[PDB]
Amino acid sequence: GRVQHFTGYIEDGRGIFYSLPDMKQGDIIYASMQNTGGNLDPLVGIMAEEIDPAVSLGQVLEKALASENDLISELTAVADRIFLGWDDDGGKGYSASLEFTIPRDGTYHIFAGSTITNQRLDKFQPTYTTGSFQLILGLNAPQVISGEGEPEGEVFASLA
Repeated sequence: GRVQHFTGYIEDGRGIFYSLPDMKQGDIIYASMQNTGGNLDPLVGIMAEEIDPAVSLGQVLEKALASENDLISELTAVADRIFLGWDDDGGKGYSASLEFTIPRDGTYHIFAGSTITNQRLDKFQPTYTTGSFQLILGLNAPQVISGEGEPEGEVFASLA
């Protein structure tokens, strides 16, 4: 197992990308992203080539949404398209975790950002959240998704 820690801050819907160069088929990536301050509801994803979720998620934010069921439907359609694998905290966990088996050799990217949730009692008008997080990445290190984040072995990821 190789485990590696990152700290970041989410403002203005600017998610952060992390590069995973030279991943090999069959490697398993584990990621956990926890809120460490502010109202941040984490969204963690993995993709092959770096694409920007801000564009498609921005379009979800404009939609006329009447309920959490409508939001889950739109968000899922977008996220399933954008990411090879993803997880959010359902607007309740403040922690998001993912397990992903690398399908082919290559460079992958982890995205750490905010999901979309409703925070108002006066209407259902969801928005992004803001705050700090700790992102734990594991390469064949399953202890990451059991809450055992201790860093170990050589680095395999960096800020993209």
